[PDB]
Amino acid sequence: PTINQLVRKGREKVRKKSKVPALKGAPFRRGVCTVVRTVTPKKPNSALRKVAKVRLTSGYEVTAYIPGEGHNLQEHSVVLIRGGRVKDLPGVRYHIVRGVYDAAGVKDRKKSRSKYGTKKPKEA
Amino acid sequence: KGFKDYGHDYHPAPKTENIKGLGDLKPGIPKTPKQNGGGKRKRWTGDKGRKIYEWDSQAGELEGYRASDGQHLGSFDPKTGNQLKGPDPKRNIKKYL
RNA sequence: CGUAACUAUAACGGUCCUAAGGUAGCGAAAUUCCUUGUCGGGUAAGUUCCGACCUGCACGAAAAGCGUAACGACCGGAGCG
RNA sequence: CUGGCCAGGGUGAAGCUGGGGUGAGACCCAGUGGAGGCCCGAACCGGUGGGGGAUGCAAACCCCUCGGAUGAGCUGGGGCU
RNA sequence: GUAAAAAUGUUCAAAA
RNA sequence: CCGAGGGUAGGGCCCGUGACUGGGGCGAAGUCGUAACAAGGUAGCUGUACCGGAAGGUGCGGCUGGAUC
RNA sequence: UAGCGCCGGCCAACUCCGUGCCAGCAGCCGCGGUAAUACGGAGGGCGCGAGCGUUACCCGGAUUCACUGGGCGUAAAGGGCGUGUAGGCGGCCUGGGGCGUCCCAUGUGAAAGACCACGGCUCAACCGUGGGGGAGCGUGGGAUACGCUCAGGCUAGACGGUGGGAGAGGGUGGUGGAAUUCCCGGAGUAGCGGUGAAAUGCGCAGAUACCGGGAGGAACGCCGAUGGCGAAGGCAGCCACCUGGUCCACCCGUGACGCUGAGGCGCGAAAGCGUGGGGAGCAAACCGGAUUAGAUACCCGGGUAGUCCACGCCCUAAACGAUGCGCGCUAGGUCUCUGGGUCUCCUGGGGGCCGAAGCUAACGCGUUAAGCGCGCCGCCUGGGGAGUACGGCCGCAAGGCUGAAACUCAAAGGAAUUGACGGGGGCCCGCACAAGCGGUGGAGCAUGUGGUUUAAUUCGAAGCAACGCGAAGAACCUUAC
RNA sequence: AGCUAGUUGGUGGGGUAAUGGCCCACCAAGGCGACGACGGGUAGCCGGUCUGAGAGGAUGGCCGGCCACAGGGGCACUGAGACACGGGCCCCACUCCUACGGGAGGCAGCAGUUAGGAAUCUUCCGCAAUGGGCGCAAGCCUGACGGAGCGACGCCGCUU
Ligand SMILES: [Mg+2]
Ligand SMILES: [Mg+2]
Ligand SMILES: [Mg+2]
Ligand SMILES: [Mg+2]
Ligand SMILES: [Mg+2]
Ligand SMILES: [Mg+2]
Ligand SMILES: [Mg+2]
Ligand SMILES: [Mg+2]
Ligand SMILES: [Mg+2]
Ligand SMILES: [Mg+2]
Ligand SMILES: [Mg+2]
Ligand SMILES: [Mg+2]
Ligand SMILES: [Mg+2]
Ligand SMILES: [Mg+2]
Ligand SMILES: [Mg+2]
Ligand SMILES: [Mg+2]
Ligand SMILES: [Mg+2]
Ligand SMILES: [Mg+2]
Ligand SMILES: [Mg+2]
Ligand SMILES: [Mg+2]
Ligand SMILES: [Mg+2]
Ligand SMILES: [Mg+2]
Ligand SMILES: [Mg+2]
Ligand SMILES: [Mg+2]
Ligand SMILES: [Mg+2]
Ligand SMILES: [Mg+2]
Ligand SMILES: [Mg+2]
Ligand SMILES: [Mg+2]
Ligand SMILES: [Mg+2]
Ligand SMILES: [Mg+2]
Ligand SMILES: [Mg+2]
Ligand SMILES: [Mg+2]
Ligand SMILES: [Mg+2]
Ligand SMILES: [Mg+2]
Ligand SMILES: [Mg+2]
Ligand SMILES: [Mg+2]
Ligand SMILES: [Mg+2]
Ligand SMILES: [Mg+2]
Ligand SMILES: [Mg+2]
Ligand SMILES: [Mg+2]
Ligand SMILES: [Mg+2]
Ligand SMILES: [Mg+2]
Ligand SMILES: [Mg+2]
Ligand SMILES: [Mg+2]
Ligand SMILES: [Mg+2]
Ligand SMILES: [Mg+2]
Ligand SMILES: [Mg+2]
Ligand SMILES: [Mg+2]
Ligand SMILES: [Mg+2]
Ligand SMILES: [Mg+2]
Ligand SMILES: [Mg+2]
Ligand SMILES: [Mg+2]
Ligand SMILES: [Mg+2]
Ligand SMILES: [Mg+2]
Ligand SMILES: [Mg+2]
Ligand SMILES: [Mg+2]
Ligand SMILES: [Mg+2]
Ligand SMILES: [Mg+2]
Ligand SMILES: [Mg+2]
Ligand SMILES: [Mg+2]
Ligand SMILES: [Mg+2]
Ligand SMILES: [Mg+2]
Ligand SMILES: [Mg+2]
Ligand SMILES: [Mg+2]
Ligand SMILES: [Mg+2]
Ligand SMILES: [Mg+2]
Ligand SMILES: [Mg+2]
Ligand SMILES: [Mg+2]
Ligand SMILES: [Mg+2]
Ligand SMILES: [Mg+2]
Ligand SMILES: [Mg+2]
Ligand SMILES: [Mg+2]
Ligand SMILES: [Mg+2]
Ligand SMILES: [Mg+2]
Ligand SMILES: [Mg+2]
Ligand SMILES: [Mg+2]
Ligand SMILES: [Mg+2]
Ligand SMILES: [Mg+2]
Ligand SMILES: [Mg+2]
Ligand SMILES: [Mg+2]
Ligand SMILES: [Mg+2]
Ligand SMILES: [Mg+2]
Ligand SMILES: [Mg+2]
Ligand SMILES: [Mg+2]
Ligand SMILES: [Mg+2]
Ligand SMILES: [Mg+2]
Ligand SMILES: [Mg+2]
Ligand SMILES: [Mg+2]
Ligand SMILES: [Mg+2]
Ligand SMILES: [Mg+2]
Ligand SMILES: [Mg+2]
Ligand SMILES: [Mg+2]
Ligand SMILES: [Mg+2]
Ligand SMILES: [Mg+2]
Ligand SMILES: [Mg+2]
Ligand SMILES: [Mg+2]
Ligand SMILES: [Mg+2]
Ligand SMILES: [Mg+2]
Ligand SMILES: [Mg+2]
Ligand SMILES: [Mg+2]
Ligand SMILES: [Mg+2]
Ligand SMILES: [Mg+2]
Ligand SMILES: [Mg+2]
Ligand SMILES: [Mg+2]
Ligand SMILES: [Mg+2]
Ligand SMILES: [Mg+2]
Ligand SMILES: [Mg+2]
Ligand SMILES: [Mg+2]
Ligand SMILES: [Mg+2]
Ligand SMILES: [Mg+2]
Ligand SMILES: [Mg+2]
Ligand SMILES: [Mg+2]
Ligand SMILES: [Mg+2]
Ligand SMILES: [Mg+2]
Ligand SMILES: [Mg+2]
Ligand SMILES: [Mg+2]
Ligand SMILES: [Mg+2]
Ligand SMILES: [Mg+2]
Ligand SMILES: [Mg+2]
Ligand SMILES: [Mg+2]
Ligand SMILES: [Mg+2]
Ligand SMILES: [Mg+2]
Ligand SMILES: [Mg+2]
Ligand SMILES: [Mg+2]
Ligand SMILES: [Mg+2]
Ligand SMILES: [Mg+2]
Ligand SMILES: [Mg+2]
Ligand SMILES: [Mg+2]
Ligand SMILES: [Mg+2]
Ligand SMILES: [Mg+2]
Ligand SMILES: [Mg+2]
Ligand SMILES: [Mg+2]
Ligand SMILES: [Mg+2]
Ligand SMILES: [Mg+2]
Ligand SMILES: [Mg+2]
Ligand SMILES: [Mg+2]
Ligand SMILES: [Mg+2]
Ligand SMILES: [Mg+2]
Ligand SMILES: [Mg+2]
Ligand SMILES: [Mg+2]
Ligand SMILES: [Mg+2]
Ligand SMILES: [Mg+2]
Ligand SMILES: [Mg+2]
Ligand SMILES: [Mg+2]
Ligand SMILES: [Mg+2]
Ligand SMILES: [Mg+2]
Ligand SMILES: [Mg+2]
Ligand SMILES: [Mg+2]
Ligand SMILES: [Mg+2]
Ligand SMILES: [Mg+2]
Ligand SMILES: [Mg+2]
Ligand SMILES: [Mg+2]
Ligand SMILES: [Mg+2]
Ligand SMILES: [Mg+2]
Ligand SMILES: [Mg+2]
Ligand SMILES: [Mg+2]
Ligand SMILES: [Mg+2]
Ligand SMILES: [Mg+2]
Ligand SMILES: [Mg+2]
Ligand SMILES: [Mg+2]
Ligand SMILES: [Mg+2]
Ligand SMILES: [Mg+2]
Ligand SMILES: [Mg+2]
Ligand SMILES: [Mg+2]
Ligand SMILES: [Mg+2]
Ligand SMILES: [Mg+2]
Ligand SMILES: [Mg+2]
Ligand SMILES: [Mg+2]
Ligand SMILES: [Mg+2]
Ligand SMILES: [Mg+2]
Ligand SMILES: [Mg+2]
Ligand SMILES: [Mg+2]
Ligand SMILES: [Mg+2]
Ligand SMILES: [Mg+2]
Ligand SMILES: [Mg+2]
Ligand SMILES: [Mg+2]
Ligand SMILES: [Mg+2]
Ligand SMILES: [Mg+2]
Ligand SMILES: [Mg+2]
Ligand SMILES: [Mg+2]
Ligand SMILES: [Mg+2]
Ligand SMILES: [Mg+2]
Ligand SMILES: [Mg+2]
Ligand SMILES: [Mg+2]
Ligand SMILES: [Mg+2]
Ligand SMILES: [Mg+2]
Ligand SMILES: [Mg+2]
Ligand SMILES: [Mg+2]
Ligand SMILES: [Mg+2]
Ligand SMILES: [Mg+2]
Ligand SMILES: [Mg+2]
Ligand SMILES: [Mg+2]
Ligand SMILES: [Mg+2]
Ligand SMILES: [Mg+2]
Ligand SMILES: [Mg+2]
Ligand SMILES: [Mg+2]
Ligand SMILES: [Mg+2]
Ligand SMILES: [Mg+2]
Ligand SMILES: [Mg+2]
Ligand SMILES: [Mg+2]
Ligand SMILES: [Mg+2]
Ligand SMILES: [Mg+2]
Ligand SMILES: [Mg+2]
Ligand SMILES: [Mg+2]
Ligand SMILES: [Mg+2]
Ligand SMILES: [Mg+2]
Ligand SMILES: [Mg+2]
Ligand SMILES: [Mg+2]
Ligand SMILES: [Mg+2]
Ligand SMILES: [Mg+2]
Ligand SMILES: [Mg+2]
Ligand SMILES: [Mg+2]
Ligand SMILES: [Mg+2]
Ligand SMILES: [Mg+2]
Ligand SMILES: [Mg+2]
Ligand SMILES: [Mg+2]
Ligand SMILES: [Mg+2]
Ligand SMILES: [Mg+2]
Ligand SMILES: [Mg+2]
Ligand SMILES: [Mg+2]
Ligand SMILES: [Mg+2]
Ligand SMILES: [Mg+2]
Ligand SMILES: [Mg+2]
Ligand SMILES: [Mg+2]
Ligand SMILES: [Mg+2]
Ligand SMILES: [Mg+2]
Ligand SMILES: [Mg+2]
Ligand SMILES: [Mg+2]
Ligand SMILES: [Mg+2]
Ligand SMILES: [Mg+2]
Ligand SMILES: [Mg+2]
Ligand SMILES: [Mg+2]
Ligand SMILES: [Mg+2]
Ligand SMILES: [Mg+2]
Ligand SMILES: [Mg+2]
Ligand SMILES: [Mg+2]
Ligand SMILES: [Mg+2]
Ligand SMILES: [Mg+2]
Ligand SMILES: [Mg+2]
Ligand SMILES: [Mg+2]
Ligand SMILES: [Mg+2]
Ligand SMILES: [Mg+2]
Ligand SMILES: [Mg+2]
Ligand SMILES: [Mg+2]
Ligand SMILES: [Mg+2]
Ligand SMILES: [Mg+2]
Ligand SMILES: [Mg+2]
Ligand SMILES: [Mg+2]
Ligand SMILES: [Mg+2]
Ligand SMILES: [Mg+2]
Ligand SMILES: [Mg+2]
Ligand SMILES: [Mg+2]
Ligand SMILES: [Mg+2]
Ligand SMILES: [Mg+2]
Ligand SMILES: [Mg+2]
Ligand SMILES: [Mg+2]
Ligand SMILES: [Mg+2]
Ligand SMILES: [Mg+2]
Ligand SMILES: [Mg+2]
Ligand SMILES: [Mg+2]
Ligand SMILES: [Mg+2]
Ligand SMILES: [Mg+2]
Ligand SMILES: [Mg+2]
Ligand SMILES: [Mg+2]
Ligand SMILES: [Mg+2]
Ligand SMILES: [Mg+2]
Ligand SMILES: [Mg+2]
Ligand SMILES: [Mg+2]
Ligand SMILES: [Mg+2]
Ligand SMILES: [Mg+2]
Ligand SMILES: [Mg+2]
Ligand SMILES: [Mg+2]
Repeated sequence: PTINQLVRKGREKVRKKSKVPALKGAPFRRGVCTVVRTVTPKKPNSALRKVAKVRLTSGYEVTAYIPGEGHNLQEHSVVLIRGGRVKDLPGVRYHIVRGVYDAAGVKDRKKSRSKYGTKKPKEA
Repeated sequence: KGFKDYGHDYHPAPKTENIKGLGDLKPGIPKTPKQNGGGKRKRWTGDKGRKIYEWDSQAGELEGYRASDGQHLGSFDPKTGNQLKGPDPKRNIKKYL
């Protein structure tokens, strides 16, 4: 690409598509469950993952994943959306901030609690 | 009658004791790969127990091979115990058992 | 006549007959009986009209087939003044 | 066969002339030009819609309206089937 | 420059 | 005179939405056939043209990224 | 007061239980269907600590937009080919200017910030003070090798004069014979044709085969080629005319006039389109015959556009050497076409193979580069979606050019090993076939297996390589039912 | 991918503190554009900040400088200076008052409220300091400013 060609053309500044339009470029978005059910995973695996269709305050309506063991999410559960896909669940590219608004923390969780919203199990 | 799906593209193995199609249902291994199934279906040699059932997930149905030759013998509803097919001349399961 | 992951339907198949069994394109039409077919549009409300879907009673290639700018004291449906 | 008639407007084809362009061209611009079953509209030729007339003015008329109006135009006289 | 004719089905890990 | 703005009319760009329809993607014992990979059983592929349920087939020119004694 | 993240690899840190492709994990590769350092808990361990993790956004790693610092023969990528506009680049020598460019001085570059110091709050964070750098730009002075510019000169680049060379280079006109088909005439008779084998087809209304005569169209056998020519597409009997490019010799002329080239303009195989003409052979479509499960194909018999010519469109291609053009430099060996000459060879242009150094991922390239360098254009930036959609332009149309995104994948892919495979090949064996004799399948009975039946008819083996097999001894024993 | 009528320039006027099509008559056809005009999308710019070996890339929160705005829009008055956030006039939208003839209002000042949102604080203390305004001065005013309050939001020091 001769010096001249660069003088006339120039190089192509790369641009990046936000892998997550939670919008407002915010880290979280207050949503409202509309539907909650189990979706079958992709090709190699096989389970019954728990997911929830949510109506965001950003106008959009996306589906999200609910990590943990069982839940208290229903047709109207308000909830906070986190952001981070799930390479195994088609289009599901947002997580539910387990332990906020109407999403209770994982019951009987000891290991990691920063996630799962479950607090210090005072067993003394 | 037919399938009952929601967001899942495959029927889950209904584990037993619900399957009142045949007698004595008796559980079994996970040996014979999936039609690209991520693994190995659920088998229930069962009445006689010289008889085997592996599960059709796409299909909704479990299919019977003989204990001995290992030759497809039918497809039947887990619900009833009424079959759904003919015996397929063209597959053998005993290479997986 | 039969047949595809529920039903549906039938790319597929069997079979009888023919000189050969209707292609493209169009289709409730200046052709559609059932019929004001069924969706959708327009209206407060629309057997008409416009746009779609074909199970076309009974389109179809020079008794031309499907379009087409311009033209029309032609026949239809709309608004504004 | 031989004569006659078609107010006045409008649009502005081809050509030419000049400029541009090219290797030469094609071609592009203005100006001139004045084409056409072109446009508006009297005479003229019609006869669309309505109203009237219905022992009529009239055995096809009248009023308003509308079509054609340099063309496959209208029309007098002389002829033929 | 010349073999008439013969379609199609199965799916994982082990070594240091 | 100008003039915010209001009103009327016709344009230009974009966005959402629509009976229906086109193709694109993914699916855990769907159907049909075998087009390509080995001369894949008619060498393949290519621009184009006509045609057939489907891959495709055939015509003309092309390429070798084709075997073979 | 001590907490949170982590412990499968990148990544520091290992075991038990629970679970059993479920419940779940997850940043990528992936883990989980019974011993799971990957899931849940625990013990233990690692990391960091009033914090630890998570999500979002930016730089990094990403030399993955590459000035520093990349590429294009097959991985993504050379424009189908010329001509040429602006623009980019410019041979050897002397002189002038002094814009670039270099140096010096000075103005400016505020404060804060950032760097080096020294100090002030007990330290630090913060903070004061001083120092020092700062591309840019403005004014003044100086230098001139290089780039530029004005002027003078040269010939090594480019072009031109002269004399000859080869060639299927292109266009127009004309002409020859071979052969095919059709017609006419003669002679003659029972089949011809065609395939793997046939059939449809043609033939006693006299075909095929042969002879003679005529019409018409298309293509040019042997020469002929690892051959030549052209920018590419592409070009082939012979003849003449009009005409392009190119190679050598002579060193005679001009005197840097040169290279490239966005856009523009012209050309551009076959197929296809329009108007008119021509039409022998061939042949999409189409109709038959066979083959086949089918055969909308392969094979056979027919057969129309089209192929052919003129004029006008179309403008694509594996338009391929998949390699842009130009100039210089870096061993030769061999054969071939064409020249010049002091003809076992020297020398110039071109076409091939093997090959120095060297480049390269390898395969291979190598004075015809993919080597070593400079000038200019073109193009690439993950696979699919897609050369699609929309907009624009062009077209009579078919279509052509320009040319996305959403979404989705964890790859797509190049070259080369090792095998395996082949209705690929070469050479070679075996009761594998052929050659030959006796058999099973048939019937009766014995037995082993399947299936079915049953209170149970126990279990296992399952193409070859399970089936008189385990059982080389089942009346209860055996024996597991 | 073509744009342009106050359009580009001229002459003489009006206007300003002043140049100028800034505006007005008259004249002339001009002005710009692939060195990307015209159009659309987006955005306050800078000293600096973040990151990187650097070049470069990203960025403009606090602090300092400059521009712009003060519910949307237009106008001018006074004035050295403004088209003026807490001045004025008009229109529009919203709020409150009314005796329905009409009135008053502008937190993008400090604090607080409300809505929105993943989320952002006290209706605090003082003019003592510094800076500002008027004033002979004393002094008056100062939600600038000087401090305190709340929040692990950051950096830093400290403890179990
Ligand atoms: Mg470069
Ligand atoms: Mg989601
Ligand atoms: Mg629950
Ligand atoms: Mg529940
Ligand atoms: Mg619950
Ligand atoms: Mg619940
Ligand atoms: Mg993430
Ligand atoms: Mg989703
Ligand atoms: Mg499969
Ligand atoms: Mg059903
Ligand atoms: Mg069905
Ligand atoms: Mg049939
Ligand atoms: Mg049938
Ligand atoms: Mg047909
Ligand atoms: Mg047909
Ligand atoms: Mg049809
Ligand atoms: Mg029609
Ligand atoms: Mg209909
Ligand atoms: Mg209807
Ligand atoms: Mg009809
Ligand atoms: Mg009807
Ligand atoms: Mg009716
Ligand atoms: Mg109705
Ligand atoms: Mg209806
Ligand atoms: Mg309706
Ligand atoms: Mg309606
Ligand atoms: Mg309605
Ligand atoms: Mg009406
Ligand atoms: Mg009506
Ligand atoms: Mg209709
Ligand atoms: Mg119907
Ligand atoms: Mg019919
Ligand atoms: Mg009919
Ligand atoms: Mg008809
Ligand atoms: Mg008819
Ligand atoms: Mg017909
Ligand atoms: Mg007819
Ligand atoms: Mg007609
Ligand atoms: Mg029609
Ligand atoms: Mg048309
Ligand atoms: Mg019409
Ligand atoms: Mg008429
Ligand atoms: Mg009419
Ligand atoms: Mg009306
Ligand atoms: Mg004129
Ligand atoms: Mg003209
Ligand atoms: Mg000229
Ligand atoms: Mg003219
Ligand atoms: Mg005229
Ligand atoms: Mg005139
Ligand atoms: Mg006329
Ligand atoms: Mg008229
Ligand atoms: Mg008229
Ligand atoms: Mg008239
Ligand atoms: Mg009159
Ligand atoms: Mg008169
Ligand atoms: Mg008449
Ligand atoms: Mg009259
Ligand atoms: Mg009348
Ligand atoms: Mg009428
Ligand atoms: Mg009338
Ligand atoms: Mg009347
Ligand atoms: Mg009447
Ligand atoms: Mg009457
Ligand atoms: Mg009139
Ligand atoms: Mg008229
Ligand atoms: Mg006329
Ligand atoms: Mg007459
Ligand atoms: Mg007479
Ligand atoms: Mg054959
Ligand atoms: Mg077959
Ligand atoms: Mg198949
Ligand atoms: Mg099959
Ligand atoms: Mg397979
Ligand atoms: Mg070791
Ligand atoms: Mg006015
Ligand atoms: Mg106005
Ligand atoms: Mg207005
Ligand atoms: Mg108003
Ligand atoms: Mg308005
Ligand atoms: Mg307006
Ligand atoms: Mg409007
Ligand atoms: Mg409008
Ligand atoms: Mg749209
Ligand atoms: Mg729309
Ligand atoms: Mg739309
Ligand atoms: Mg729309
Ligand atoms: Mg839809
Ligand atoms: Mg759709
Ligand atoms: Mg689809
Ligand atoms: Mg496609
Ligand atoms: Mg596809
Ligand atoms: Mg599938
Ligand atoms: Mg399958
Ligand atoms: Mg399939
Ligand atoms: Mg094949
Ligand atoms: Mg093929
Ligand atoms: Mg083949
Ligand atoms: Mg293909
Ligand atoms: Mg082809
Ligand atoms: Mg065609
Ligand atoms: Mg065919
Ligand atoms: Mg071919
Ligand atoms: Mg960690
Ligand atoms: Mg480690
Ligand atoms: Mg234990
Ligand atoms: Mg479980
Ligand atoms: Mg974890
Ligand atoms: Mg266990
Ligand atoms: Mg375990
Ligand atoms: Mg495991
Ligand atoms: Mg572990
Ligand atoms: Mg982990
Ligand atoms: Mg664990
Ligand atoms: Mg522990
Ligand atoms: Mg611990
Ligand atoms: Mg990055
Ligand atoms: Mg690193
Ligand atoms: Mg970089
Ligand atoms: Mg470079
Ligand atoms: Mg690269
Ligand atoms: Mg390729
Ligand atoms: Mg390539
Ligand atoms: Mg090339
Ligand atoms: Mg190419
Ligand atoms: Mg070129
Ligand atoms: Mg070019
Ligand atoms: Mg091209
Ligand atoms: Mg050139
Ligand atoms: Mg130049
Ligand atoms: Mg030049
Ligand atoms: Mg000199
Ligand atoms: Mg000089
Ligand atoms: Mg000098
Ligand atoms: Mg200088
Ligand atoms: Mg300085
Ligand atoms: Mg200085
Ligand atoms: Mg400074
Ligand atoms: Mg300073
Ligand atoms: Mg600072
Ligand atoms: Mg110190
Ligand atoms: Mg210090
Ligand atoms: Mg100190
Ligand atoms: Mg100190
Ligand atoms: Mg210090
Ligand atoms: Mg300092
Ligand atoms: Mg000099
Ligand atoms: Mg000179
Ligand atoms: Mg000389
Ligand atoms: Mg020649
Ligand atoms: Mg000729
Ligand atoms: Mg000739
Ligand atoms: Mg002859
Ligand atoms: Mg013929
Ligand atoms: Mg004869
Ligand atoms: Mg016969
Ligand atoms: Mg006879
Ligand atoms: Mg005879
Ligand atoms: Mg002879
Ligand atoms: Mg002859
Ligand atoms: Mg070449
Ligand atoms: Mg060639
Ligand atoms: Mg010549
Ligand atoms: Mg010559
Ligand atoms: Mg010589
Ligand atoms: Mg010379
Ligand atoms: Mg010499
Ligand atoms: Mg000389
Ligand atoms: Mg001389
Ligand atoms: Mg000279
Ligand atoms: Mg000289
Ligand atoms: Mg041309
Ligand atoms: Mg062509
Ligand atoms: Mg052709
Ligand atoms: Mg033609
Ligand atoms: Mg035609
Ligand atoms: Mg023709
Ligand atoms: Mg013929
Ligand atoms: Mg003919
Ligand atoms: Mg033929
Ligand atoms: Mg065959
Ligand atoms: Mg066959
Ligand atoms: Mg077959
Ligand atoms: Mg075949
Ligand atoms: Mg044939
Ligand atoms: Mg044929
Ligand atoms: Mg055709
Ligand atoms: Mg055609
Ligand atoms: Mg033709
Ligand atoms: Mg192309
Ligand atoms: Mg080039
Ligand atoms: Mg010689
Ligand atoms: Mg040579
Ligand atoms: Mg050579
Ligand atoms: Mg070597
Ligand atoms: Mg080497
Ligand atoms: Mg080589
Ligand atoms: Mg050489
Ligand atoms: Mg060479
Ligand atoms: Mg070579
Ligand atoms: Mg391009
Ligand atoms: Mg892509
Ligand atoms: Mg992509
Ligand atoms: Mg294309
Ligand atoms: Mg388009
Ligand atoms: Mg067009
Ligand atoms: Mg056409
Ligand atoms: Mg198109
Ligand atoms: Mg590739
Ligand atoms: Mg690969
Ligand atoms: Mg390869
Ligand atoms: Mg044998
Ligand atoms: Mg034998
Ligand atoms: Mg034998
Ligand atoms: Mg025998
Ligand atoms: Mg026997
Ligand atoms: Mg048995
Ligand atoms: Mg039993
Ligand atoms: Mg037994
Ligand atoms: Mg048993
Ligand atoms: Mg056992
Ligand atoms: Mg047994
Ligand atoms: Mg056992
Ligand atoms: Mg076995
Ligand atoms: Mg034996
Ligand atoms: Mg004016
Ligand atoms: Mg003036
Ligand atoms: Mg003045
Ligand atoms: Mg002023
Ligand atoms: Mg102005
Ligand atoms: Mg002024
Ligand atoms: Mg004026
Ligand atoms: Mg003008
Ligand atoms: Mg410039
Ligand atoms: Mg630009
Ligand atoms: Mg704007
Ligand atoms: Mg903004
Ligand atoms: Mg920098
Ligand atoms: Mg930097
Ligand atoms: Mg900056
Ligand atoms: Mg900026
Ligand atoms: Mg701020
Ligand atoms: Mg600060
Ligand atoms: Mg502030
Ligand atoms: Mg600031
Ligand atoms: Mg305002
Ligand atoms: Mg406000
Ligand atoms: Mg204002
Ligand atoms: Mg004042
Ligand atoms: Mg004052
Ligand atoms: Mg004043
Ligand atoms: Mg004042
Ligand atoms: Mg003033
Ligand atoms: Mg102001
Ligand atoms: Mg004020
Ligand atoms: Mg104001
Ligand atoms: Mg205020
Ligand atoms: Mg009162
Ligand atoms: Mg007041
Ligand atoms: Mg007010
Ligand atoms: Mg406030
Ligand atoms: Mg507040
Ligand atoms: Mg709030
Ligand atoms: Mg809220
Ligand atoms: Mg504060
Ligand atoms: Mg004070
Ligand atoms: Mg004071
Ligand atoms: Mg004072
Ligand atoms: Mg006082
Ligand atoms: Mg303060
Ligand atoms: Mg604290
Ligand atoms: Mg700390």
